[PDB]
Amino acid sequence: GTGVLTESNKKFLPFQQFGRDIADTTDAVRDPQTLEILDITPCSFGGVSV
Amino acid sequence: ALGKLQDVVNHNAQALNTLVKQLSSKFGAISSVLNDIFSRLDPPEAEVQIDRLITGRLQSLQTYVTQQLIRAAEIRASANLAATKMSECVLGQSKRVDFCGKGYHLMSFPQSAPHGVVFLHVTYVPAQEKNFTTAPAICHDGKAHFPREGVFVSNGTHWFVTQRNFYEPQIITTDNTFVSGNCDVVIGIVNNTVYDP
Amino acid sequence: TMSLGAENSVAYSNNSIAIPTNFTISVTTEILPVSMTKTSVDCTMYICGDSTECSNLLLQYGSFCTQLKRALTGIAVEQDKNTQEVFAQVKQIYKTPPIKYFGGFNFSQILPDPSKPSKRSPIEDLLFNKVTLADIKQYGDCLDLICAQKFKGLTVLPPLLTDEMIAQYTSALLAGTITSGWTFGAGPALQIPFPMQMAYRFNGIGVTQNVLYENQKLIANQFNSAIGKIQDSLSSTPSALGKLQDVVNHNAQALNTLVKQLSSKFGAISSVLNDIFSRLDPPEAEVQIDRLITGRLQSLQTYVTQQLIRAAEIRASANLAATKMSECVLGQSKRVDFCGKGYHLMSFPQSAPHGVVFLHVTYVPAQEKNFTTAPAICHDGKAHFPREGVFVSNGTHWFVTQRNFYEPQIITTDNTFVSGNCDVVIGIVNNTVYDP
Amino acid sequence: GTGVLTESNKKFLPFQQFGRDIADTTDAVRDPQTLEILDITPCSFGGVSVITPGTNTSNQVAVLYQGVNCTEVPVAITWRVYSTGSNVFQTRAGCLIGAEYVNNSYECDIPIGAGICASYQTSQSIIAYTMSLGAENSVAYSNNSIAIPTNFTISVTTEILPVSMTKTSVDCTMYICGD
Amino acid sequence: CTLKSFTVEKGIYQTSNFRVQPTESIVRFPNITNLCPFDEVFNATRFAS
Ligand SMILES: *[C@@H]1O[C@H](CO)[C@@H](O[C@@H]2O[C@H](CO)[C@@H](O)[C@H](O)[C@H]2NC(C)=O)[C@H](O)[C@H]1NC(C)=O
Ligand SMILES: *[C@@H]1O[C@H](CO)[C@@H](O[C@@H]2O[C@H](CO)[C@@H](O)[C@H](O)[C@H]2NC(C)=O)[C@H](O)[C@H]1NC(C)=O
Ligand SMILES: *[C@@H]1O[C@H](CO)[C@@H](O[C@@H]2O[C@H](CO)[C@@H](O)[C@H](O)[C@H]2NC(C)=O)[C@H](O)[C@H]1NC(C)=O
Ligand SMILES: *[C@@H]1O[C@H](CO)[C@@H](O[C@@H]2O[C@H](CO)[C@@H](O)[C@H](O)[C@H]2NC(C)=O)[C@H](O)[C@H]1NC(C)=O
Ligand SMILES: *[C@@H]1O[C@H](CO)[C@@H](O[C@@H]2O[C@H](CO)[C@@H](O)[C@H](O)[C@H]2NC(C)=O)[C@H](O)[C@H]1NC(C)=O
Ligand SMILES: *[C@@H]1O[C@H](CO)[C@@H](O[C@@H]2O[C@H](CO)[C@@H](O)[C@H](O)[C@H]2NC(C)=O)[C@H](O)[C@H]1NC(C)=O
Ligand SMILES: *[C@@H]1O[C@H](CO)[C@@H](O[C@@H]2O[C@H](CO)[C@@H](O)[C@H](O)[C@H]2NC(C)=O)[C@H](O)[C@H]1NC(C)=O
Ligand SMILES: *[C@@H]1O[C@H](CO)[C@@H](O[C@@H]2O[C@H](CO)[C@@H](O)[C@H](O)[C@H]2NC(C)=O)[C@H](O)[C@H]1NC(C)=O
Ligand SMILES: *[C@@H]1O[C@H](CO)[C@@H](O[C@@H]2O[C@H](CO)[C@@H](O)[C@H](O)[C@H]2NC(C)=O)[C@H](O)[C@H]1NC(C)=O
Ligand SMILES: *[C@@H]1O[C@H](CO)[C@@H](O[C@@H]2O[C@H](CO)[C@@H](O)[C@H](O)[C@H]2NC(C)=O)[C@H](O)[C@H]1NC(C)=O
Ligand SMILES: *[C@@H]1O[C@H](CO)[C@@H](O)[C@H](O)[C@H]1NC(C)=O
Ligand SMILES: *[C@@H]1O[C@H](CO)[C@@H](O)[C@H](O)[C@H]1NC(C)=O
Ligand SMILES: *[C@@H]1O[C@H](CO)[C@@H](O)[C@H](O)[C@H]1NC(C)=O
Ligand SMILES: *[C@@H]1O[C@H](CO)[C@@H](O)[C@H](O)[C@H]1NC(C)=O
Ligand SMILES: *[C@@H]1O[C@H](CO)[C@@H](O)[C@H](O)[C@H]1NC(C)=O
Repeated sequence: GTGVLTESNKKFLPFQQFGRDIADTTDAVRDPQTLEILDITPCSFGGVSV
Repeated sequence: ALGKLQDVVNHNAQALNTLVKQLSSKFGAISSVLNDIFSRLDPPEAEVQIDRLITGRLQSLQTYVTQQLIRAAEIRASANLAATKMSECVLGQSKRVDFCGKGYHLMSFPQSAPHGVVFLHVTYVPAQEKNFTTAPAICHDGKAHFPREGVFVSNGTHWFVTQRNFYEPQIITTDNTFVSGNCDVVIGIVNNTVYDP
Repeated sequence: TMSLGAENSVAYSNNSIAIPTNFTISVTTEILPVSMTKTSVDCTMYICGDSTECSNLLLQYGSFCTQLKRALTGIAVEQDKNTQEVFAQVKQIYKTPPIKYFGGFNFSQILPDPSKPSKRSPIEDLLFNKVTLADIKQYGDCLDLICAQKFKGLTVLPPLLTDEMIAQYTSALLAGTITSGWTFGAGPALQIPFPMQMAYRFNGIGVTQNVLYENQKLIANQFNSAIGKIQDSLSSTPSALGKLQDVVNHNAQALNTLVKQLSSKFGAISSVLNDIFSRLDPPEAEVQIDRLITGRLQSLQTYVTQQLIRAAEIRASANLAATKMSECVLGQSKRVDFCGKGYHLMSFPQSAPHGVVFLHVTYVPAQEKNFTTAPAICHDGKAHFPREGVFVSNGTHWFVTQRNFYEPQIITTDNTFVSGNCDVVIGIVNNTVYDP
Repeated sequence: GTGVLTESNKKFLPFQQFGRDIADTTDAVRDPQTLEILDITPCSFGGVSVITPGTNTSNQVAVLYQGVNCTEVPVAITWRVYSTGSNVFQTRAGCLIGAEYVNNSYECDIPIGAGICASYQTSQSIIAYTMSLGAENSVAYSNNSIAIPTNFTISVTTEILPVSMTKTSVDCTMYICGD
Repeated sequence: CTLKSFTVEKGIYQTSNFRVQPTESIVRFPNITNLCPFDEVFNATRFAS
């Protein structure tokens, strides 16, 4: 996937690895090398009108 | 009573979440994640799986637009009615029955609301009715007399003329009643004296 | 090449005026659809019946069933609302007087008939039988066109208000109009003798209340005869009831179309689902089955989409019918052609299967006579203008009469208000204005 | 096929073995062992609807089985289907379980259908009642009787009409092919 | 479950469909009697070499 990555403030249980939104798309994940919960959000988008 | 305005918000909201849930729908594919299909499938066979997902999303998009368009017409019909009520009721007195409030419409006052307009209809409601004895016309001097703009009324002894909506008894006068024809032709005629000022 | 209509030439001049000398009371019928059959469809067993495998793909395919059930439910709820707004205008149920004399006016045809089992008017019973060709809680055969729908799941939900309850509403509306006229609609019902009420309505159309009173018997005979002609006109097979019949035909055609789409392969090897699951292997079955579900789903979506569009049309008709209920039946309406043709006197509502039939009593002028007219009359140097009539010349003496019926009156100071001078106005004719 | 099987009154020609009705489903089949014709109707099916006063107002509920005879549905047949002791009312809409039919007529609260409505009333329980059209008023028509109001009241009534819906836009590409 | 909410408001809601399940299975004999003569071929007095 493609997005911007920041540290996730969501408390994340030890057995839990993946977080999903209402649409069930993955929004949070733990880094493989060191378990670090990171929120994934889409890169900035916006409609343009002339 | 603002539920009608509330329903409009609920329908637009609920349909919007519906499109979101349709994203998770498989549509006969291997996964609902497009990137997963690309990684898990080589380009030739991937086209078959992606196409099934593409129409599934496309059909959901087509349905939502169709639902919105039908919903838009319903709101436009209400808006055209509301615009008519704006002109017919607020801007002037309307004789159309029950269009502007219940009963006789004195005036209407508009009040703004989120995604709607609230109408305050000031109406005249008659009350405290009292029964009376009435006659179609009064025979006084051999010529039948009809009430010009009122109704002939006696409480039991003396006949009077009053406006239809409100009880105000006036003595029978020549100015009060226009005279035409003779007494015999009209059925139900009642003898009384028509005073001349 | 079709004719637009008859060609008639009306002679226009400065001086010529036509004043009617007689009137014809005409009763016209207006038919408006009010509701459609409330249909609910079991999505799963429309898609596939006793197909345990198909339940897996249908669940996997999505929750499309929820919206279709919700969309159909919204239509069904709205349908019961439409009949409520049109019929339940009056909160108080009104009972017809035991005395049926109304000054010679005969209302037996439109009044409910106690002898008939259903508390319906003779016109209403005739209306039901004309439409009853299109219409089973026992389901004895089915545990027959109705079963062809429930065998597939297309089910008809009974209306919340039954016909008897609707008939009670119509009779209550009938009782209010005869006994109280317009008063019952706006506020508490006030009794008023019927000849006075019709005389009041005559003033609404611009005719003085006296004209009705001398011609009461003639009006009563005209009105009673006019009601009778409606019965045989409705008894004629070519009728406007097709509009009501179109609604049921539209519902039937849609229901049959869904049945055909079941037999429609949508490109499948076999229309029958059992053949798909049996002959082919589970891998090959899925490809053939998936194409079947997509085709079945599209037919359901088109039916719901088409039903929503048709439901909107009924809603527009229902709103128009409700407006006609309040504006015409409850009171006299000055909107031209809104209720019947010609000047509207009053309207009678009669319930119909899935609709309402409006009987509009209208005033139609007749037997017009030419006359010569002047805008104003000069008597003593000041122009006189008719207060509420028109200056009509008999050819020897001038007269003033009401503009919808010929009743010549001698010009008096009361008849004509004075204003201005004589020279300013064009076409003013010299005459004598009698002073009482 | 799957359904309840009964004898068939309708005759069959010698060559034809099974018969499909207007529904195009086989509604009558002749038994291969014994040439007698048998009528086949599917096992009884129907949709269920739940009448609830609301989660705030207790958890007592009543359930109506649409378009099904009361004797048709057994008390055994996921839910317990309440019990035969629970009041059973047969309506044109279907069979209703768990509500007391009463002869008193009240204004509708929950529309069951066919003139039947139910509400939570007290000892609070769900009761099904026949529609009350309204109060019955008889007005004395007469040759010479008229009524004229001696007073008036000014009333203010409110009408609420939707005017506009929320403007919405869709970025098609990210919905269909996201990222 | 159908409303997908813990709270439910006043009203009537369609929730599911109740169906009677089949009690047992039935398969039907065509009364076929076209039996093979292999038995008398098996019950043959002599067999070929
Ligand atoms: C019906 O007509 C009038 C209206 O009330 C009544 O006449 C009045 O009666 C009072 C009572 O003595 C007198 O003081 C007034 O001078 C009367 N007015 C006129 C114009 O005559 C009459 O009494 C009423 N009938 C009954 C039975 O009360
Ligand atoms: C009143 O009289 C005038 C004058 O004769 C009529 O005008 C003509 O009427 C005849 C027959 O009615 C028509 O054939 C002519 O075409 C009319 N003249 C013109 C110039 O068109 C008038 O019609 C009479 N009024 C009525 C109601 O018949
Ligand atoms: C109506 O009367 C007028 C006479 O005042 C005539 O109509 C026209 O009037 C203007 C102004 O007087 C003249 O210039 C025209 O020549 C008149 N036209 C005709 C055709 O006469 C006429 O007498 C009347 N209009 C009719 C009969 O249509
Ligand atoms: C106006 O009313 C009708 C036409 O609308 C006519 O009255 C007829 O009079 C004859 C003469 O006795 C009767 O035989 C008919 O029955 C009457 N008609 C009806 C419908 O009853 C006539 O043109 C006019 N009559 C009057 C009194 O003005
Ligand atoms: C109102 O009209 C109806 C219809 O003509 C009258 O009922 C008819 O009465 C006659 C004689 O009793 C019968 O021969 C007809 O069969 C009846 N017709 C119907 C449709 O019932 C009724 O008498 C009239 N009533 C008044 C008060 O005029
Ligand atoms: C105009 O109307 C008058 C009144 O109806 C008609 O003249 C009347 O004629 C009779 C005898 O023919 C007299 O007894 C009346 O006194 C006359 N009335 C008046 C007011 O003079 C006259 O015939 C009508 N004009 C036309 C052309 O028909
Ligand atoms: C109506 O009568 C008056 C008065 O008789 C007419 O006014 C004109 O006044 C002038 C000047 O005072 C005089 O020539 C006559 O008195 C009148 N002339 C004519 C030709 O009558 C007025 O014209 C008359 N109107 C009509 C339509 O005849
Ligand atoms: C005016 O006239 C009489 C006076 O009592 C009323 O007639 C009776 O009124 C009572 C109650 O108002 C009704 O229950 C009766 O049915 C009436 N009699 C008949 C024969 O129907 C009449 O109702 C009074 N009018 C009003 C508006 O109160
Ligand atoms: C109005 O009073 C009259 C009594 O004069 C009744 O109406 C009809 O009157 C005629 C002639 O007297 C009788 O032959 C009829 O039998 C009367 N009709 C009925 C139905 O009996 C009646 O009492 C009054 N009408 C009302 C109150 O509507
Ligand atoms: C008409 O209007 C109202 C009744 O709707 C009456 O006003 C009441 O009058 C009494 C005594 O005068 C007071 O105690 C109340 O407080 C008043 N109510 C209001 C809302 O002001 C009024 O008196 C009636 N008058 C007539 C003649 O009927
Ligand atoms: C690799 O990841 C594992 C745990 O995820 C752990 O051994 C360590 O964090 C990483 N190894 C090195 C050498 O960084
Ligand atoms: C009114 O009085 C006159 C004069 O006697 C009479 O001719 C007429 O019949 C009376 N009318 C009534 C309705 O009593
Ligand atoms: C239900 O079935 C019984 C007999 O099986 C019958 O008497 C009754 O009328 C049926 N109910 C309805 C509503 O048809
Ligand atoms: C809904 O629940 C709240 C909280 O228990 C309560 O205050 C309210 O009265 C309830 N509403 C109804 C209509 O019972
Ligand atoms: C109510 O009506 C039913 C039939 O409609 C009847 O069986 C019963 O006796 C009546 N009374 C009561 C109190 O239920």
